[PDB]
Amino acid sequence: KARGNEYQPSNIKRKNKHGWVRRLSTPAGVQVILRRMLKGRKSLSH
Amino acid sequence: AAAAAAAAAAAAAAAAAAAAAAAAAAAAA
Amino acid sequence: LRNRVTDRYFRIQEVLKHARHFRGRKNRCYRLAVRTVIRAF
Amino acid sequence: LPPHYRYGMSPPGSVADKRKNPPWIRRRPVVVSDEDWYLFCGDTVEILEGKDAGKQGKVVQVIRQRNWVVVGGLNTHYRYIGKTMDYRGTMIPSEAPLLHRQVKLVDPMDRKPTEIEWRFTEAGERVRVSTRSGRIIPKPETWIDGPKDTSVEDALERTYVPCLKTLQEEVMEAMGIKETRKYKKVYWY
Amino acid sequence: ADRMSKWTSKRGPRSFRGRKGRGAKGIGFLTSGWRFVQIKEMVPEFVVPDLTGFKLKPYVSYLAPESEETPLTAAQLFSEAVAPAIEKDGFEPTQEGKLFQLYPRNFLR
Amino acid sequence: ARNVVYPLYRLGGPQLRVFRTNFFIQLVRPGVAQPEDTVQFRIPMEMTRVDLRNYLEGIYNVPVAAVRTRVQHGSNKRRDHRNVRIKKPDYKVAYVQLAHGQTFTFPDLFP
Amino acid sequence: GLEEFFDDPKNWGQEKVKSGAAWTCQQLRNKSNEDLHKLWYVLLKERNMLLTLEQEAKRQRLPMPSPERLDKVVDSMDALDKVVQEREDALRLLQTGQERARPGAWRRDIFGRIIWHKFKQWVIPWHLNKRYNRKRFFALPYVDHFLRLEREKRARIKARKENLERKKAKILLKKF
Amino acid sequence: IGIRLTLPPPKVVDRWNEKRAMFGVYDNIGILGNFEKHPKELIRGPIWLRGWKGNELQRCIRKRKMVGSRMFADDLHNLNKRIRYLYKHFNRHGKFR
Amino acid sequence: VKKGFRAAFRFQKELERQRLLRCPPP
RNA sequence: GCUAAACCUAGCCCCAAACCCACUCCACCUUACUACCAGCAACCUUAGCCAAACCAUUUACAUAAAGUAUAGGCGAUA
RNA sequence: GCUACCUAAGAACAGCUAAGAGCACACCCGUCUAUGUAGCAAAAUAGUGGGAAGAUUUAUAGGUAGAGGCGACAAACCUA
RNA sequence: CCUCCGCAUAAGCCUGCGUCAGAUCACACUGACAAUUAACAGCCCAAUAUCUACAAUCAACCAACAAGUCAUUAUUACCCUCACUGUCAACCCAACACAGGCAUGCUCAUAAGGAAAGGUUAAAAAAAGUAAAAGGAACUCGGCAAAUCUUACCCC
Ligand SMILES: [Mg+2]
Ligand SMILES: [Mg+2]
Ligand SMILES: [Mg+2]
Ligand SMILES: [Mg+2]
Ligand SMILES: [Mg+2]
Ligand SMILES: [Mg+2]
Ligand SMILES: [Mg+2]
Ligand SMILES: [Mg+2]
Ligand SMILES: [Mg+2]
Ligand SMILES: [Mg+2]
Ligand SMILES: [Mg+2]
Ligand SMILES: [Mg+2]
Ligand SMILES: [Mg+2]
Ligand SMILES: [Mg+2]
Ligand SMILES: [Mg+2]
Repeated sequence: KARGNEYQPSNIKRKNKHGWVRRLSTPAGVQVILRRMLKGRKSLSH
Repeated sequence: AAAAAAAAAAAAAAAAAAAAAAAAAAAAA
Repeated sequence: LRNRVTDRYFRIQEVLKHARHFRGRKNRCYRLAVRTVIRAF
Repeated sequence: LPPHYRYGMSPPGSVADKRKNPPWIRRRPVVVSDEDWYLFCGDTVEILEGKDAGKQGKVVQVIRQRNWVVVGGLNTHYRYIGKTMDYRGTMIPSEAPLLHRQVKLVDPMDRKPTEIEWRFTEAGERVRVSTRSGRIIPKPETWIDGPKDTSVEDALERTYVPCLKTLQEEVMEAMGIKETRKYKKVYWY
Repeated sequence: ADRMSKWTSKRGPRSFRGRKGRGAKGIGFLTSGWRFVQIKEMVPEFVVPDLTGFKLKPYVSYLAPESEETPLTAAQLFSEAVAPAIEKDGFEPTQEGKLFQLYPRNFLR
Repeated sequence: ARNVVYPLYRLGGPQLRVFRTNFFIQLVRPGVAQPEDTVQFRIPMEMTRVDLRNYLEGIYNVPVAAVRTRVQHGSNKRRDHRNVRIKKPDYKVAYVQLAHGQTFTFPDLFP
Repeated sequence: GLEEFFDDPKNWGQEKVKSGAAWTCQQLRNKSNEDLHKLWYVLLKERNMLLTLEQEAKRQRLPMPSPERLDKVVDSMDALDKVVQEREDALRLLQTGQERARPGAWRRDIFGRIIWHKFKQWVIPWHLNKRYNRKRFFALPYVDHFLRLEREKRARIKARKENLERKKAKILLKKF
Repeated sequence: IGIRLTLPPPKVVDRWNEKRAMFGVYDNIGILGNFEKHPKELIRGPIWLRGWKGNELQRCIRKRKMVGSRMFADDLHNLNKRIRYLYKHFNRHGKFR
Repeated sequence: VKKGFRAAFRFQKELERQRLLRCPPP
């Protein structure tokens, strides 16, 4: 069908999937926010 | 004081992408 | 850049001055001049 | 204000300043220092060179950032002001910046441009002195209040009876408010 | 779907818009019926001094004299708190027994 | 007060009294046809409702009747030369209602 | 009443209100604490008078008749709060011998960095606090590779900074 | 178009500088300095090629084994990649084998 | 900005040849 | 004659020498930037492309001794 | 967050004839033709159709991950 | 003249056709200034025990099967009292002021909401429809399409 509307948003599914406690709750995910603090991202996570 | 006019500001806007592979077609088997 | 070319324009002009009396884009473009001014000589 | 900011004749807070230098210009900066600075606001100085050299006059403004002085009414060029229309408006002579080390300081009685040192005098302590003659040249150069200014009497009263009594308590003692209850300890971590 | 924008209370759904709020310094609690119970003891009361019968004004004159800065050191306050400590030839040990504790800071502003 | 630590009240502790209150206020003209007794203030975000009632009953001694606040959002759409968004600060607005029909009208400053 | 939010009615549209000389803090160090508690409430009644003038001059697009005294009453406010903070901090040094009125500790977060963590004043001990157990204050040692990679980044910025200024001093010495 | 219009500012070079006059001075220090030093020890600069010509590969290997313990984290990866590429290039590519 | 002087000088001299062609001196 | 063209200075790269930086207020592991209440916790050899013209053991991660002794489908190479 | 399948707690199914019943809206799918092919659209529009009280359709949140997931097996589907 | 729509709620977005000034298919963009007011909706509960077989379907017969969507009590504890937040819009997801996608209550043809035609001429070819003498599938791979309703049988 029509296939550009793959992003049907909701703040719950954003924050509970790519939020700060989601990035922090895993030892393999802390290094992601570390890579972004190293690169100097103005938005570390959502 | 020497009188003057208002201030203005103008720029451009550009972006680019790449659509897909392309062009479904057919030929001789 | 270290040792970039600076006098390209005279090397272009030396070719174009023999092709200056031409027709179309051969007389102005360099890439089309040498394919004709060589054949001229 | 950005880094690499060319200081014009305008102050940093003008409509003319934000005409001349909006935030997105990054022109090449100018080159200059040495905080023993002897040219002051209102001195009488003598321009050595340029046009209209050999003249002596008052400096009305110092711009330390580009090491500029501007003498009053001198080293001038005539500009137009306003004019608002296709008519001439008015022409006013306007004064160019004078570079430091173009312009020297004149002796006040010898009336010759000299050079200037800072010797520590016994009077206490450091005023600009002239090289060739002695003759220490000084640092040269009605209000009565209204309803919301105090006085001179009322700002230096020494009301501070200086005890160790924690202002939020010193207020509450004299204000009469009587707290009986006691504050229970919170786990501060 | 911005990552630089400020996450405020206006953004989420109806279970996020009432949960965040601003820095309200909240007052009471919620009790069994979504019934807010305003504790009066957490509402800050404003101890305003009476100002009728006052000498000073918000500005001073320009005719007032200039003085160098006097950083009030702790020893300087000791230099006037020690004034009856020479005639023996004013201190509190603990702060748990004070209404207005100093280091585990108990007052406000 | 604003931008401070609040001493926590347990059960029978002292009343949290403020001295030297940090937040300042401003009164404005309402433009969308407000009634008499209803006067519009601009409040810093961290200030509650009754922290205006006690504030007016303390400092200015005005018989406040009914307070209603509302947070008006700041416009984010403004882009610099570097094309980055600059957001004007959102703020609270109070529609204070006066008692006894004291009927404040907003004067004509710069007449 | 509400008339305290504006000045006396003689100064509406004057383009200057002649009043200067803000309170320098030497002139508050000699005053007593009760006078300061009164003066704060004077200055707060004046800052509202000027802030009304701000958002009203913005509404009517005229300039402010006296913008230069907003910073003067602000200079009074920051003087008064600083000197009251001087007296409070000196008395606290006499009573408990500690600075830094809010308690905290130098602590290491997850990311290796040594922050000053300020305490948050709860009502149960920390081994009972279900939120405070979830904050992890330790290294968990894989972050040391990133600690090195950021320690070197700070040094590279510092190296570029110093090497710029040496070349600037050389071109200035080759100018003068 | 590449060619500038205005001619560039004229270069002054004062050949009687301190460095330009004292260049070469104190060379041949061993052959007429009763062999106290060697002129490879007047060389100043990097720690590894202080008197050693080498290759590009040879210089990278020596720089790794004299420095690489105290080299930076991204650069050590960038030098190890450089030797891992140059060992491939010099011994498995090119003419003449 | 290329690092050159000789090519810019040849251009500056050739422009004089072009000025003497466009408007010759009397 | 329009489009235009030209322009030194921002900075930067390589080394030397030298070991570096965390509290002005408030907020930031819950949906980070949220004043405020009775549970768990870290340690596991790299692999593979590539070379061996395939690939299957194997295949590099001061100077001098020396590419020497040794190792290896005794070969690539170490 | 699309999609495959599942879990939680929800929702909709007009009218007419008399049950994984029939006609037929909403709804969902996409038979066949036509248009369009740098398009209205990186799969659409107009008719025509198939089911439309169920193995339906769908909002919400949650789970399963690549040597894998999931699958009414098309070697599909897993952010064009 | 349309209405295959509209008004709300949820979700998403976050000042995005309010006022003044401005510069430049035609004059939602820039700058400044104003605004969305809780009563609707969120944001909930003091323990420790102990309680809860009989569905929904107008629940009444009547039929069920696939077996269902709602509840306390005992004792202890409790007398502070109405804060915080969402509240705008021509909008969201599709790179677009994009015939697409979009959940629910009403509206079941409307009291809302809209504008297919910039002007002329009326060639080809093209597309969408209307009509047609006589014939009625002779077209064609095939009644595909279009028109009108229907006869019968295979194979899977
Ligand atoms: Mg191989
Ligand atoms: Mg090969
Ligand atoms: Mg059926
Ligand atoms: Mg399908
Ligand atoms: Mg059917
Ligand atoms: Mg399926
Ligand atoms: Mg098959
Ligand atoms: Mg609305
Ligand atoms: Mg698209
Ligand atoms: Mg209508
Ligand atoms: Mg139209
Ligand atoms: Mg027409
Ligand atoms: Mg037309
Ligand atoms: Mg016919
Ligand atoms: Mg048909």
